[PDB]
Amino acid sequence: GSHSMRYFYTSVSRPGRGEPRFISVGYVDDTQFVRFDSDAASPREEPRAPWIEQEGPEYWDRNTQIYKAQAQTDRESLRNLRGYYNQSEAGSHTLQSMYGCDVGPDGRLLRGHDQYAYDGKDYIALNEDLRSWTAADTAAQITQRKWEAAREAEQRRAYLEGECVEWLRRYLENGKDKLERADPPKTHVTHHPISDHEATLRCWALGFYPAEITLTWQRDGEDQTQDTELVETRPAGDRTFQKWAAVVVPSGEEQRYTCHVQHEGLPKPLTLRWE
Amino acid sequence: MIQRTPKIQVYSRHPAENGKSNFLNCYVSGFHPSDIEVDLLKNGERIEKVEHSDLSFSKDWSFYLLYYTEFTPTEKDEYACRVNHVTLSQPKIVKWDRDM
Amino acid sequence: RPMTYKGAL
Repeated sequence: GSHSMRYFYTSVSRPGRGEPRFISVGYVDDTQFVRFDSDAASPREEPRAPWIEQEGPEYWDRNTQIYKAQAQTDRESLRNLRGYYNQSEAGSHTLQSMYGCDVGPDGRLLRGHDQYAYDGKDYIALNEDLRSWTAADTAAQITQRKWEAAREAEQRRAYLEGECVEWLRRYLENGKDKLERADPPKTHVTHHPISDHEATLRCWALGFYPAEITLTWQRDGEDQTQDTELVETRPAGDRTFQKWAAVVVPSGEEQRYTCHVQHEGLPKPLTLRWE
Repeated sequence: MIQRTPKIQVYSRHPAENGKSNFLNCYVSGFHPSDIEVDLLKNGERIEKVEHSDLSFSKDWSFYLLYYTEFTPTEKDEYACRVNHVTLSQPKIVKWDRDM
Repeated sequence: RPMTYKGAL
């Protein structure tokens, strides 16, 4: 029922190899729908989802200029950040940015986001009130002071509470056949002996959307969290996702183990056993 | 400067069936910085014209990429993924297992 | 659509 829109900015400096590269990707939930790359032959916002292609040329032209302007701003930020941390001009650095809004089933704003990271570490983030900032270090305190003086947060809030939610609701409507459809996981359990006294039970979950899912193994009704090998949820390449959990069991005790699957597409949690 | 080594998974889009067309995937994630090189291997040799997703990242700011190509799995043909990163002194090779 | 006029850090 809940939905989200996210934009992910990535700027990477490359001393001796040109000016910093700027790339942006836009997501509705777990579905990417737009992209932009400053290293492309002709930098422009490009559609990555069928339901966004219906937007006119004025849509793509306007956003392209926004990305180009943001790219230039990021380069200014990167230069400032080096000075904040007393870094030389020889090292490469990364500025990441992610912002967006979360809405409920009625389309009302639940939560807004606007945060930054420098070289993989959190730098500054707009608080949940969308009025104040949280700085990670004394360098980010400089940014905080500058943005507090310019009342930067007010502009962020106006977008997150207005433009962000309104366009998200529009996107959800235009692609409701996909964005508002939850695909349940296709599940099965495999069995492979590693010896004559032990065997591996692997519980599979395939072809599900969205990516959010819970896979657990239980022995005699007790969670086997520590003894469960759980791989990261992975994309299949067809919008859907994959995941599995495995447990090493003594030979002959396979029926004492049960796999539990929870997903939005499932009305009730599933319980699986081997064969 | 703190760096994060990439997590590597090699797998197929659909359950592997010998003789049937499929997609070979190599999903790299949890790495930082974003500079990374990924090869898809068929019997030790690199597969040409492999496509990849647009660079994005998770909530923990760690990047992730999906490399993919069309392939028809057989009994003898071996497939693998070769990944190089600044955190890796040597290229890491992960072999494709049908049940992983 | 993305937000514009975002200030530099």
